[PDB]
Amino acid sequence: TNQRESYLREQMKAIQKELGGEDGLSDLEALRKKIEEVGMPEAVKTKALKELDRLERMQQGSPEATVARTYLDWLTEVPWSKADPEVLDINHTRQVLDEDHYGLKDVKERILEYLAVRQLTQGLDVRNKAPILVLVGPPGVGKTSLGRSIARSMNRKFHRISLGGVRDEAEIRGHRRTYIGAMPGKLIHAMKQVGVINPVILLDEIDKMSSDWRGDPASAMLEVLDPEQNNTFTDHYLDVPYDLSKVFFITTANTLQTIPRPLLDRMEVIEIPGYTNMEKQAIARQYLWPK
Amino acid sequence: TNQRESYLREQMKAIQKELGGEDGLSDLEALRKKIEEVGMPEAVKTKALKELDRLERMQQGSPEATVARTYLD
Amino acid sequence: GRSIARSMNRKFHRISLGGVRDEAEIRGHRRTYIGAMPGKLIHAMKQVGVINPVILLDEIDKMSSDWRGDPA
Amino acid sequence: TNQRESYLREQMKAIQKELGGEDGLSDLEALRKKIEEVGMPEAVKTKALKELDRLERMQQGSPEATVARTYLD
Amino acid sequence: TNQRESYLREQMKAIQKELGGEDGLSDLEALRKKIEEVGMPEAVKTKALKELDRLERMQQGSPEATVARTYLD
Amino acid sequence: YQLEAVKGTSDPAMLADTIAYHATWTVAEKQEILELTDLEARLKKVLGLLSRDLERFELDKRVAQRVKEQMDTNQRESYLREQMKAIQKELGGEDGLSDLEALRKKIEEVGMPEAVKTKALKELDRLERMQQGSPEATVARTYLD
Amino acid sequence: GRSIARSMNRKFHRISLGGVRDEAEIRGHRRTYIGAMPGKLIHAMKQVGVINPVILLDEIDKMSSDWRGDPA
Amino acid sequence: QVRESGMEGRIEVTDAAILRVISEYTREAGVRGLERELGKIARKGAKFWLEGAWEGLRTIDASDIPTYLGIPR
Amino acid sequence: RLELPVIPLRNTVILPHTTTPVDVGRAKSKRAVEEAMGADRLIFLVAQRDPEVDDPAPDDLYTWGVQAVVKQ
Ligand SMILES: Nc1ncnc2c1ncn2[C@@H]1O[C@H](COP(=O)(O)OP(=O)(O)O)[C@@H](O)[C@H]1O
Repeated sequence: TNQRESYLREQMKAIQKELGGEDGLSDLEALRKKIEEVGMPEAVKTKALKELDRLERMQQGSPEATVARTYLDWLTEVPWSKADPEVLDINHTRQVLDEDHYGLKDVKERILEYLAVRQLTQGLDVRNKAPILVLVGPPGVGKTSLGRSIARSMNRKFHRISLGGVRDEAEIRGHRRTYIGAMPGKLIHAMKQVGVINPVILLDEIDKMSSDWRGDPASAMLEVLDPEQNNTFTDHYLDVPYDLSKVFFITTANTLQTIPRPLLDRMEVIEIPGYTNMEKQAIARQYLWPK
Repeated sequence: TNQRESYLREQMKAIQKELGGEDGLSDLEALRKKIEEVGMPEAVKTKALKELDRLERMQQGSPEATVARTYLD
Repeated sequence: GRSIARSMNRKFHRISLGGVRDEAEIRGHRRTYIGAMPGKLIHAMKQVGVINPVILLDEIDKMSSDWRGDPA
Repeated sequence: TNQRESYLREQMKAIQKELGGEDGLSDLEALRKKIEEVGMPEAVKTKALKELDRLERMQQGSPEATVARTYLD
Repeated sequence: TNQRESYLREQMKAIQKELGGEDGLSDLEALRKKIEEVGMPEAVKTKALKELDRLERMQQGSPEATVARTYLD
Repeated sequence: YQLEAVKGTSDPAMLADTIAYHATWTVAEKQEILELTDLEARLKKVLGLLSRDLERFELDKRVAQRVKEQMDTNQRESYLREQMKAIQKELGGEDGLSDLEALRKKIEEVGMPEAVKTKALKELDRLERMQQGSPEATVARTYLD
Repeated sequence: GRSIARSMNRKFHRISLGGVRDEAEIRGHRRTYIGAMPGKLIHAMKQVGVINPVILLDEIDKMSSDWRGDPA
Repeated sequence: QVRESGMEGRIEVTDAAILRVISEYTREAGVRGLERELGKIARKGAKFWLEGAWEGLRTIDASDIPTYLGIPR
Repeated sequence: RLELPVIPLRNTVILPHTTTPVDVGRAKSKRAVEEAMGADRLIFLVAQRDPEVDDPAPDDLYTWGVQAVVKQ
């Protein structure tokens, strides 16, 4: 009886592996397929080789295969060799900031100077070894719609990631793909939200990041702020760096002071006030009331 | 092909007779029929299908299926 | 909200959101094995039998926001 | 003693190959490699063999395996 | 496969517990060799094993649980 | 043929080099054998490597017999233990299920809700474990208590 | 210090040790959770990856020292 | 700041202008504020060249200082 | 000795006074094989290292080379 029951039991757990385990292996095969269609770089092919040695799991609870294929989803979903044919016209940005916002004509030109030195880079690659932009003002100012303005003004894409609520570096430097919950900060979530490799990505309320966590996400930002190391930036979860020289980061705050010291470097300051009541009427009557 | 998938399913169910507990597992098969017959969206249905064929694990010895009941119900 | 359910001719299922701390129950808990329990929300919108109920989110000021995931 | 301990290392890798059947060599066996050929004193070396032996429990459902991995890092 | 798996599971009993390679899973052996090495009075040993029981009824996920770990150390 | 190829040797190099080729160790150790230009040093080094690999052979051989003797003692210990689990298949499991029968008779004298009867049957699927008297079976017998 | 490094022809480094208050992040913290980390001295030591580097340490005058150990 | 500017060979700030930038904008005993001055000069000049050179050698004398930067601080 | 062809032995040196087979598959060492019949069946059998490329570089050879009178 023991021989018969063991012989039958093994066959029914074998069919259970055909029923429950085999679907996991098949879906992970499909994720290997989207590696071969996505057009990885060969170092990112090496990370996909690490994926090939990571997709061998029955996934139930903190599972390596699920957060590993989540990393694969991010890595395919951070785009690769898309162009975004950015219009190299400061005057295009000049008309966009007027057509989408009223503006003081006192802050647009600093943006235009920044995009000018984007347009006059020493590298043929556009570089950011100069100080990068920071915006300070009221929250009610259209900083994100200015992100949309510099998206459409440079043919790029703007992705509303409000970083100002994010606190932990474990959110920012997402940990190893050994446990689900190794989830990146909102930059890879917005780079998911783009399918071209050079988007408009905004950095939000660095004054409002108070360091309420072990580890410094401002240091992690400095790893993605300095263009000599954003292209070498990995978190735990990345191992080959997604290069972020193409992935432009504009920083933007509201309070002048509680930005951390490791992020006061490479800043060029833009201070915006509110609007006069006539300008409030103007923005209302041509934008907000038509909205 | 469909009658092949069916016949492998009643040999899967026929071996659920004489083994473990048919009570409980027949609850899982009627449960999963209730699971299928409520109208899932197609992405919801397909990502429920892996969870469905993982609920095919025997509930006690593979207690992943036990929380899969309380998941797919 | 019961009068709203009379008016709109919809089902409802109220649920209580006071002093709740963990996204094991605020959100679902990770199904590591048997007895992973996802909490009040999924049972609450399991008790309804339509995709259009009105949902009574109650005493929300009484949260205790801490780890094992956040209510907000 | 050295020709014993070489065979002891050969079978000491065998538990991590059983782990590498499911949770593969990808990072874990690489940490096993950074245990030896990266030069450290023998106190560190014995501690690192101990730390591989701190691992190989189970990984689906525990950050304690991860924290042993990262202190092993 | 199960025959060779049984053979290697017998071999790991035969070669490492017998000889001086390692004391098996050395996470618990580390957790107790940190107790054995020091020679404290046994009241503090009972306090250490009490904190051990506190850190075994939970999976070291509390913010005070790592303080309990490093304080046990 | 490696043994008879090294028999009938006149020169010391007819013996030692043929043996060290027909022996089984590493190739990087050949360089130290020849770099020891004295034939006494080569002979002593080859003898030391032969003894080292022989002692490795006794080590692997004694742990192979350790594997087969623990296979024998676990086989016969499990064989007597499955005579016990065969009585527990025959007599002890019937007594455990008789405890479950008495409490199921108390189920039909007070009267469960039939979902609770179904759960008694469900942890009776966790029970009715004729294969072994498990601690899970003990705690499910406490459950059915 | 970079000029000193290239004069010595050993590798420059710097770590902003200014404001650093915690020996549990300079002699680090013994870990049972994902996230405790050793020193920035240790981190810089890795970043050079060489036993004889030229490592600037930054701004030690303002060494805050309240909790998590004094790194002094 | 000109290699960093990427508009090399076209910007040519006179030294009297440099002394006036020292004398008008920044009062630090460091130099980084003056680098930010010259960066603003380079940025506004890059904007100006971006539609074309009026000169292939931007003679930035003491006159055109608040034309590539804000009025003397 | 000298002006005798070199066959890189495949991962194992030929110890003297032993009946061993020497196998040549690559055409570049087949050139040394065809030269070896021009060397009065006396090949300066210098073995290469454990990695051997298809076109055998002499820098990969060992510092000890055996000489064999070819039986056939
Ligand atoms: N001159 C202007 N300044 C600010 N906002 C403007 C202006 N003209 C139009 N707007 C609109 O007002 C909105 C400001 O509100 P909001 O979107 O909350 O700002 P943000 O989200 O960027 O902080 C913007 O979406 C923008 O489209």
